[PDB]
Amino acid sequence: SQPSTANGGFPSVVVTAVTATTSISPDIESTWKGLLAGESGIHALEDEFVTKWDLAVKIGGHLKDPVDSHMGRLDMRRMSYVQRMGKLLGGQLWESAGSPEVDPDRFAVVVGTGLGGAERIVESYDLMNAGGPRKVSPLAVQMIMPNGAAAVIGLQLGARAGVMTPVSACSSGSEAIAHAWRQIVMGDADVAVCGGVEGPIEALPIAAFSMMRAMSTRNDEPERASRPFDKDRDGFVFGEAGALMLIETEEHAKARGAKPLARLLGAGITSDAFHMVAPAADGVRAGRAMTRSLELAGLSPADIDHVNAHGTATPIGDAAEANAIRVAGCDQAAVYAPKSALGHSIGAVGALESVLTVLTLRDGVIPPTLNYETPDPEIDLDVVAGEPRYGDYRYAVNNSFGFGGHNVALAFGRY
Amino acid sequence: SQPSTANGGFPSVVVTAVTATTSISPDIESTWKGLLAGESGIHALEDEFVTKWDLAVKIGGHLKDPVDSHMGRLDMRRMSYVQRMGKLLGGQLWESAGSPEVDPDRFAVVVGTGLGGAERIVESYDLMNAGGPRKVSPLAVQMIMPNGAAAVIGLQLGARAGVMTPVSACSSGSEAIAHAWRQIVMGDADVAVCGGVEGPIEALPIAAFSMMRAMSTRNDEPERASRPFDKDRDGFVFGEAGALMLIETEEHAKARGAKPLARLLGAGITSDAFHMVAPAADGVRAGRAMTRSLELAGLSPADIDHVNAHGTATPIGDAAEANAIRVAGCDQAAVYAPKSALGHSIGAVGALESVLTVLTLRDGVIPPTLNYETPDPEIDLDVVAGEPRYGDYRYAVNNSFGFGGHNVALAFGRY
Ligand SMILES: C=C/C(C)=C\[C@@]1(C)SC(=O)C(C(C)=O)=C1O
Ligand SMILES: C=C/C(C)=C\[C@@]1(C)SC(=O)C(C(C)=O)=C1O
Ligand SMILES: [K+]
Ligand SMILES: [K+]
Repeated sequence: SQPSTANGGFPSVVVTAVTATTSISPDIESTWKGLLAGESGIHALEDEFVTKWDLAVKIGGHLKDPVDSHMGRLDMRRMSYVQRMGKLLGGQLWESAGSPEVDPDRFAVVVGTGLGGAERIVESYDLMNAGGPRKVSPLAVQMIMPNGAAAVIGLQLGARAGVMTPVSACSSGSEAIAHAWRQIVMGDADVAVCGGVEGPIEALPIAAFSMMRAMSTRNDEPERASRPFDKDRDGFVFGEAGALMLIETEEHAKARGAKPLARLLGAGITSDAFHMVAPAADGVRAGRAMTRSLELAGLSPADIDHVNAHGTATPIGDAAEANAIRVAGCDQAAVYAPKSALGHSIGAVGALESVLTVLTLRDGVIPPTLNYETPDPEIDLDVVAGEPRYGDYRYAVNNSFGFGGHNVALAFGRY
Repeated sequence: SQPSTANGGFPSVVVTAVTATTSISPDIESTWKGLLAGESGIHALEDEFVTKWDLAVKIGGHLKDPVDSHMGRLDMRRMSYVQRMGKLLGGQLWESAGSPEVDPDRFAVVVGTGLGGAERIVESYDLMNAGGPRKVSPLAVQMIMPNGAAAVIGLQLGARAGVMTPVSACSSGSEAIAHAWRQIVMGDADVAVCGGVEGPIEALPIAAFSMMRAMSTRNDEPERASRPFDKDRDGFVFGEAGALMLIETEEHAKARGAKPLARLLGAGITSDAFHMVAPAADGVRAGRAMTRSLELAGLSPADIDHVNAHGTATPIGDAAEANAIRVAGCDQAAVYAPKSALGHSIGAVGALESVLTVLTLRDGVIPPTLNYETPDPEIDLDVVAGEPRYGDYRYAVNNSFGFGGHNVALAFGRY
């Protein structure tokens, strides 16, 4: 028999703590209460660099509580922003998990980003123009690196069973959590800290994605811009975030008296080999990843109650995902596109949305997909809209796809 | 029983093709013949930016055959350098594997880098200063990304079972190959293309590593600078490279009539949680990764004949590795530090050195570690030096460690 979670071939893995900072709240429990009240993180961009560059996009959500508010001049000298966000979230996640003393040699860290410390390279380059190679920080390598954040958290928490950084543009945060899962079921660790961090809303990425025609420009009503699955959607809206979760074996969780929030049952990674930035319209490979996660969970499509959609709000993006969900045999599920309230955060967002899936399972509730007012004839999904939807959600799949054609599906269970 | 390669718990995985470009040759078979004749890739740096910045480091090895010699104005417009190197090596690796038609849905790509397309971000930033957000390429995202190269190869070769990019500074190229291995033994793929690419010798990384005191400055004799394990070593020397290998199940290899070069038996990833850039002196976690690879191979330390050392040539770097190899129970093995001839290449080097391990097993030979003239009292390793050493090499472990304290060991068998 092929090994699976449900058949006992893989060990039971549970999520036992979660932390996130978003454009609604620095607290995750508060982000959840806000979503269920239909708040939006997205507003008009105040940043003077909008009128400076005369940008087509004039909306997005900054974190409600800026990372650097929790950062002194020391932290500022040795870390990139994404490292700074890493330290913050690590610190908080441990604190919430009752600050346990684990075995360092059974402890992994997996954290993705879209980009890592890119601000720091202009910085090191400008310093060297001004005053030479000696004006460049010894420190620079380890701010500079894309494994920077994972390194910082691993060091800070004392993780000795591997510190990994997968990168896959928009799905990095889910991929991280998949690999942490792989790392645990393969015997390599008993506990893992996983997720994604990502930097703030800057001019350049706005310009780059704008030029793709990927970005909403409904500037007249910022909260109404992000319309995943809606007939009238016009692209994605940026929304700052970072999210980590603590996953451990059920044995281990039971052993230290920690009530699980949910179970992580399986994970599927596949790729499109279609196009450098656009998803395969047929949605076959993305659907395949949904299947893989079920194969490994030990589940059939009939068990999936809820799908936390990637839902970026682009015309082709959502059409593709819709096809994928059919292909996976999952269109009879209640769908949520959190990106309609929280926007899109590249490396972090997959992780944040995995946190949301877990909360959905714990609380038996799906927040409304905001701005869902006209069903797309071509989509035909059961998209949760209007108010929150309470329901008997036993199993859920979190989708995460990213430019390059990268597909990550995480299958989760109610505990 | 815990699953292992040797006990049949994991499927037999073989390396069936290899390709690399290095500072000795664009051909790998030629790099191998050159090493065994004790050639060095390292020379005086001709690049005018040395006298410009008055750099302490005036040596390193550029590729013998510049990637962009194989690149036209199209390729130059849509890809970062690391993507360009990716396309080249992918193209060649397939060609050598007899250009087989595989099942796209059983086919993965795992390729690490240290940095990815960093040149491109100054480029996009400078273009936007000159002429606005509209002067920024739609294309920019997918040059910019650190998954850029893996994406390009996956697309070019048609890999539909995942395209992954691990980053862990200096060990990315080995980590990639570990995960490709994990991807295959876990049922997710039957064949995988894996390795690492990395950009050329630039001013900034020279400055950053110089400021660490990590870099040799034996400028008077460029070929004699890189002295891994030698009493007189003074740091690492840069040496450009990129390397991929094709790994598949033995079943699959047999099925298409492809003679294997070697077997990939297992892989161990662990982390130091010691320091942001320096390795743990005790070498316990690095040694642990060596052990993990043997646990999964189904081997004992007594089976390891050859260790392809990370051997960067830094005082603390090598001392640490020496401790790790004792800890793993492997100090009775013949050791090779290819970095003494080929230098260090951050994201690529782990992959190149894994290619070298495979060739060592196929050809029953270890090239001489160059510049090994005075054994360090504190090291006590059997370092191959002087001429090549022919021997009965049944199993070998390739070590790869990187800043952040990342440890990757790959265990390989003779076929
Ligand atoms: C396989 C999926 C690919 C290549 C792209 C997606 C759907 S993911 C994403 O985040 C996004 C946008 C527009 O941001 C996409 O258009
Ligand atoms: C766990 C290993 C760490 C943190 C560092 C090493 C030994 S790896 C490497 O490539 C290197 C140098 C100086 O380049 C190191 O000093
Ligand atoms: K999602
Ligand atoms: K090595």
